[PDB]
Amino acid sequence: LVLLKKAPPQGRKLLIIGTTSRKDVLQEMEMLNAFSTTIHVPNIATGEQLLEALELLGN
Amino acid sequence: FKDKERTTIAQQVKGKKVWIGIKKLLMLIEMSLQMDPEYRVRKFLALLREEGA
Repeated sequence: LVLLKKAPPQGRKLLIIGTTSRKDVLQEMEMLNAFSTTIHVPNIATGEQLLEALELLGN
Repeated sequence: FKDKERTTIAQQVKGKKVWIGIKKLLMLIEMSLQMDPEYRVRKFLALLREEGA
């Protein structure tokens, strides 16, 4: 997390992507604020998305 | 942010209470900036709606 808040020498630029299956313990350890933004990825909620995915795969 | 946008925000801020910090604010203006001109302020504000509350 120091690396998330660290800058390289000027002019250089990066992005650092992370993943996890939980936000809750990470908020508990106060690393979440270091992350500039978040994305909730949703999970498949609908038979519509399901069956159209299956139209795609065609199995 | 041009003066028009300054005002465009400024109408509805003063009725509200702000808890913010600078180093976040930079990224806010930035990520909101990369949209087209009409969207820019809308995105900045709308992020602040949840962020500063």
